[PDB]
This record gives sequence, structure tokens and C-alpha cells, in this order.
Amino acid sequence: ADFEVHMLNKGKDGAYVFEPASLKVAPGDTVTFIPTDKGHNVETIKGMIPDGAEAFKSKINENYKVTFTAPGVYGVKCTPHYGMGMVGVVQVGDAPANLEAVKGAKNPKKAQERLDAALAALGN
Ligand SMILES: [Cu+2]
Repeated sequence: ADFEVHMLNKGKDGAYVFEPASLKVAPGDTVTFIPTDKGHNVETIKGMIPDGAEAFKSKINENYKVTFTAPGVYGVKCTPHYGMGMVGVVQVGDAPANLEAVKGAKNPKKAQERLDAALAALGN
């Protein structure tokens, strides 16, 4: 199944957001990160991807489709706006096994606030 996450200057959660900021998908599903506003990218956060995955990094303004295969929780960031909390969480599968590793990953304060909230939104 194919899902879409927008990269926005403004959304329901404030400035510089992925919308939705939390998304649960099945293994083998895809997510397209859409440059609805310009100036953003999407890339893997360090320490917030499960074993079996591959890190990725899109270019600014690239409409970027990722197939998520390895079960677990994934943090993603926009590099331009990481410091502003432009992050998202994709959960692949149920009962993610890498929660404690991803909760311990270090992030800018605004990013950590948003990640903690997305994780809790997901019931983690
Ligand atoms: Cu951005």
C-alpha cells in the first residue's frame, strides 16, 4: 500500500512539519514524501532506524518514495529544519522492537519534543 506524507512550512502542529508526523504502515508499504512547500528534504535520523533497514537521504524539493521493509520505528528529519523540529515517525508493523534504542537517540530539543509526541501518538 502507498501512503503520502507532506513536507510543509506550516501545519496543524506548527511550523516546519511532516504531515502526518506519525504513520503506521505494514512491511512492504511505501511512503512518498511530498514537497508541497519548497525548501525541505527527508532523511533517516541516526540511531532511529531498525536493523534490516537502509538509511536514505532525499535532495531538497525531491518527491521521494521509500519502501519500508524492516519492522520497527523510523525517525526521519528534514535537514534544513531539523533544529526547528521538522521530523516524523514511521512505524512499520506492530509492537516495534527497537523502541528503546529509538527513544535514546539524541536529537535537537524541538525535534525530540516532536518525536516524543509522535511516538506517544502511536501508542509507544
Ligand atoms: Cu524542512
